[PDB]
Amino acid sequence: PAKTMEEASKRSYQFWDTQPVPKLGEVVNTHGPVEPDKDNIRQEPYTLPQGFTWDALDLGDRGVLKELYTLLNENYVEDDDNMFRFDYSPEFLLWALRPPGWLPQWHCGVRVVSSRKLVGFISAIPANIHIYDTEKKMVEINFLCVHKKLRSKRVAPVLIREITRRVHLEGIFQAVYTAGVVLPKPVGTCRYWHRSLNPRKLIEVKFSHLSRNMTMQRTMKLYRLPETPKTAGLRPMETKDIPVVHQLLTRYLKQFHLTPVMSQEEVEHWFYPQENIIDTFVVENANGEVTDFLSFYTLPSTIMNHPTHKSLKAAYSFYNVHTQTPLLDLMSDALVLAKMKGFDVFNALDLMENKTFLEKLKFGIGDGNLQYYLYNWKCPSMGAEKVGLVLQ
Amino acid sequence: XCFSKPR
Ligand SMILES: CCCCCCCCCCCCCC(=O)SCCNC(=O)CCNC(=O)[C@H](O)C(C)(C)COP(=O)(O)OP(=O)(O)OC[C@H]1O[C@@H](n2cnc3c(N)ncnc32)[C@H](O)[C@@H]1OP(=O)(O)O
Ligand SMILES: [Cl-]
Repeated sequence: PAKTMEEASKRSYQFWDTQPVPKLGEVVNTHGPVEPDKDNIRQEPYTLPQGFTWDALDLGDRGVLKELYTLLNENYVEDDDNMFRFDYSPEFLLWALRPPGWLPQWHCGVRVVSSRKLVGFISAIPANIHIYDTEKKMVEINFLCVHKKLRSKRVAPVLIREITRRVHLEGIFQAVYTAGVVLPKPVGTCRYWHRSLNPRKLIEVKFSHLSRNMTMQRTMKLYRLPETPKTAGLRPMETKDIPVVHQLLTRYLKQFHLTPVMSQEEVEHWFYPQENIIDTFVVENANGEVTDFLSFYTLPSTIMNHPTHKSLKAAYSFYNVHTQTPLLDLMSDALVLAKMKGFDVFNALDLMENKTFLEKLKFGIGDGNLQYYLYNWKCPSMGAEKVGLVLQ
Repeated sequence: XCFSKPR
């Protein structure tokens, strides 16, 4: 793969040159589809190599959900040095893959014919996306995974074409997705930052290591946190808060250039707290008005090849809306809440207004860029601070 | 979607 724009300039993209995306080299000054909507769609699934078959995964079958968990737990994204792998839980996967409007045929698996072993996956979920001055029904593509023994055999281009076909069959012709690799052609480039919460554990697993020159003692004291949040009236989101959280989010996001447009049902799905999946806290002020909220989701990782520590418990910044409480105070309380809940690290991207608090709250810049992409939509790229969209 | 660790 190509993780930098340098190694990507030196590559030729045999697959992506065939797709309706802009070329890496060109710069974009227009707004609109790369190609028109198709009015006739291929009815037949694309051909797989011999011995493999398509299978749409019904995640309501607990056994099928577990097969997908295992495939991802063993074969999904790792860090650059093969030390950590994402470990999405089964319940998290249900959250991410069954939002309102989900379709079973958009949970697109590949199985071995003989054994029935799940060896490949890709998914789509519908979302309304606001991109500059246009709102489009799109899909979000997530969880592209090919078994390790099956790699470098073109299975991934077939998975992309097959989910494209199945999305086209439903009348949708644009998509949004992210990746750690550079591809034609990022609409924005964001950077992960990390806030140590349990610096001891993070150093013995080499997730981070001591800054020069500092002792383990100095490092702990530097990252210590209060034991309770400071903001008045902070409390977990409840059912009664769904409309006002929807209203707050909708107004807050109008200031960015790539955002979701959520219905009130989608707000309930994405923010209503679920233990070990998503946490949302609202600020209810002295008048009983909800004026701010913070949210973060739960995504641990496997620590590979380690005798004693098997997993890292990571919290990920989701959407944080402020209208009365300072963003800095809001995020400082998110750190405290994550610490209280047992998380080892708190991750956040530099999108939206996050740059205004990352350094002050002692985040350390990561080695990973997260590139954002649109399929069949041509528009100018944007700076990270204008991206107002967070995926799982 | 992409696994980062401190630079
Ligand atoms: C209208 C609806 C449209 C919907 C479709 C919208 C597009 C959705 C697009 C997908 C959005 C996914 C969003 C997420 O989930 S991002 C997460 C990506 N998943 C992982 O990294 C999991 C761990 N890795 C793997 O399982 C494998 O390495 C994968 C699955 C990547 C296969 O890898 P393998 O090593 O077996 O490769 P190959 O020989 O089969 O095929 C090689 C071709 O694959 C291109 N490639 C490699 N990685 C990615 C990637 N991450 N996104 C898009 N394309 C990628 C690569 O440049 C090359 O093309 P070109 O270099 O020849 O040009
Ligand atoms: Cl399902």
